[PDB]
Amino acid sequence: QISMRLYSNRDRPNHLGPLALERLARVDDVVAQPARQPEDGFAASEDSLLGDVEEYARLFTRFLDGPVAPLGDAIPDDPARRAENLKASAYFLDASMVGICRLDPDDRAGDCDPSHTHALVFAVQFGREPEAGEAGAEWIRGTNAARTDMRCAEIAAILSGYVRWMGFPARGHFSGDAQVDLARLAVRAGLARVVDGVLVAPFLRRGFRLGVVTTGYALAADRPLAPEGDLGETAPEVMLGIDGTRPGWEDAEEEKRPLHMGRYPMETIRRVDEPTTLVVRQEIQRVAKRGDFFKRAEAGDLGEKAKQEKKRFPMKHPLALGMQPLIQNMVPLQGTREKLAPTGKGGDLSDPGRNAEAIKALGYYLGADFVGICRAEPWMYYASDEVEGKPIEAYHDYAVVMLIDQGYETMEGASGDDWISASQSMRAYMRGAEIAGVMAAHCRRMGYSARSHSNAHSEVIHNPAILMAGLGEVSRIGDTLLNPFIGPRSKSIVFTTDLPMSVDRPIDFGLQDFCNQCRKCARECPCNAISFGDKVMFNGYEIWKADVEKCTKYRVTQMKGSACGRCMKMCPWNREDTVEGRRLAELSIKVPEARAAIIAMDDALQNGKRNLIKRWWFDLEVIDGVAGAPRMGTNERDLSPDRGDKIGANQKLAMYPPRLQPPPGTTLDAVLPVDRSGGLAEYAAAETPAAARARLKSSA
Ligand code: B12
Ligand SMILES: O=C(O)c1ccc(O)c(Br)c1
Ligand code: SF4
Ligand code: SF4
Ligand code: NA
Repeated sequence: QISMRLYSNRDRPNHLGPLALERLARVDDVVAQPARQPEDGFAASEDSLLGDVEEYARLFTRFLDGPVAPLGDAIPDDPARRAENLKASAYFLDASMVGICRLDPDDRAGDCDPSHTHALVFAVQFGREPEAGEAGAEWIRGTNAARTDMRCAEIAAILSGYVRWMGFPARGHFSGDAQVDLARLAVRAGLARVVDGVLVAPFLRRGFRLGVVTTGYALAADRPLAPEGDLGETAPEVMLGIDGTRPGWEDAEEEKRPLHMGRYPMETIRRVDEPTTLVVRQEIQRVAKRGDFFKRAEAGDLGEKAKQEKKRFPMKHPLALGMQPLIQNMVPLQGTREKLAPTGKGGDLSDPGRNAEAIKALGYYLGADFVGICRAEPWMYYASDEVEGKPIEAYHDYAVVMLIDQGYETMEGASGDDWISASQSMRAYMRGAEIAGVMAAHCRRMGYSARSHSNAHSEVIHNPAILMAGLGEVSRIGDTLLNPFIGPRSKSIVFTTDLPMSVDRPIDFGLQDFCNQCRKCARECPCNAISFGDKVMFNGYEIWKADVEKCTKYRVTQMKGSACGRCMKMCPWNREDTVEGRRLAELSIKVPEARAAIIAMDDALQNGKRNLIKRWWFDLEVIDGVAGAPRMGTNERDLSPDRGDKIGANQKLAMYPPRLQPPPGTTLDAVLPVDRSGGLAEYAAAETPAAARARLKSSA
């Protein structure tokens, strides 16, 4: 695979994006002319996704405008900084291309707010579609504009809400609900030119759709593209992406892989029938959802401060607040548990192997980074819900598991526990829930029960589904599985369904031996919650059990950031998507003799250091509905020194298997103070995986 960037973007600020837009011919003004956005080249049937992406577009539309917070005294004045931060925000949310332009009278003369002076214009590129005759082509053909419009409305809604929380009135616009001329503003903002009355954007050869945020929050404006002639898209500096931008050949190369195979070469990873760590199904107890340690925090199980902060701790930052409406209001759409009657829509559904390819292709078309399929085994479902305490049924046969990359470049400039951490969680959560909600809907359209499991509402535990779907291995981080290509830098989304699909197999890329020689995540955890010792048996399976009490307490309670994810950032597998980055992963997998060296040089080269160029976000904590400067400061952590050579023997963590959890049926209205002394003793008594294998063998 030769599409990886040759050159690093480590010195490229995020407001510049992944495309070398700063190398295109531009001029101060251009004469406006009629233009429409690109459209599909075919129509969509009743077999098609179309109805579902339109529903979610309509849902996001109700968050294009909303309440405006009081103006604090911490919002930077400089329009240039405002421009970069908002541009970077849009790229964070996966805009393909971003620009800014000034609104003039003719725009404010419509239903648009008359106090609006500037427009943030962004484009999202059409998704890749299955080739004719491929599995799922009928589900997708003709849905690209609506599909891309949904994504635009999403981003517009988040960004508009983001500015509104900084105290500035703002309004999102897209084809489905726009008060301004979208095409006209895209040309003025320098994203596109006009060919035969249709917009044409450089680099976005697949087509695109637009979104816009109009606001009185003043921004530095960009300049339109040179109206005629070659823009320089194929100049040598741009073709090779010398500044760390998308190579000029990557599109043509990527488009040679079948869409259902995803972008990362998972087909090259070794497969095994059973996971690389022991799983003893007959010994795995199901856990009350009330045993979720956030649910425990919420009920008072972890003290009053954890209970107080449980609601706000991930919403301290205005960007995450812009995502909350979408997150919470997608929940009522997650799907059904009852059996459905196959409706005859969706084409030929008799080949489970073709069904899996269509589902994977469908996920990648919608924005997933990884798709895997496994059976939703009953021990993967929670025993009981946390609100009413009623039993949860194992109501679906299959689990579709998708990984959303949390974002390398943002995490590179962060501490892992500063004011953007929860925003990296919530973005991946918001994006996965959207994609999974759309896919479950389509399954239900075809007459196959399906329900998604999101951050706001899940009835399965994602982890074992990530394992069985072959998307990660057990890693030292504990409650996080590690993928060979994006390491631990992910949020998973799962949706269960009865749609017959061929399942994937667990993967084996050598991580057990690698984590056995590595301690970086454990060394860098601010509250020492990650284990330095051997794997233990836990509720019937082998795992590195982190101390989930200490982690929960720190994420909900620490006041120099919003939550934490520092362990993802520090892991050596958290790497840039470069030629040398992939090769370091390749070597880690194929050359065991080189692992110790890679683990050491990761420190010697100061990997994990904060890259100040990538720190694009504002430090804003919302207190009493008003964004202000962080009341207590901001985490700015740097590489830490070794703990003892004896820390694996001395560190003592608490574990909470079902025995030390709220029993099935317990609700949030009961309180069960965390029995830490019992969790410490429990951990000391945990069977070692070696003893479990001996014990199982004696009944084989
Ligand atoms: C609440 C919660 C936490 C809590 C508490 C978890 C807990 N154990 O109580 C803390 C602990 C606060 C937490 C921490 C983080 N977690 Co969290 N956690 C959750 C959440 C929402 C609940 C887990 C749960 O069901 N209850 C707790 C009970 C079931 O815990 P348990 O009995 O000890 O079992 C745990 C593990 O043993 C594992 N597991 C259970 N059965 C089996 C069986 C096998 C064979 C294996 C291998 C594993 C496994 O799953 C449980 C995860 O907590 C899930 C989301 C979800 N719906 O699953 C994620 C989730 C697992 N965590 C996730 C992440 C990303 C994080 C963080 C990195 C935060 C961040 N910035 O992203 C940190 C890392 C923590 C670490 N050191 O590993 C991701 C992991 C994805 C992945 N790639 O593996 C999840 C899946 C959310 C998601 N949608 O992606 N979060
Ligand atoms: O319930 C919450 O507040 C919550 C749930 C999931 C999650 O990843 C985070 Br961060 C917070
Ligand atoms: S284990 Fe928890 S507290 Fe420690 S670095 Fe990871 S997210 Fe932060
Ligand atoms: S930091 Fe090292 S030990 Fe921790 S998960 Fe990553 S590779 Fe494994
Ligand atoms: Na790293």
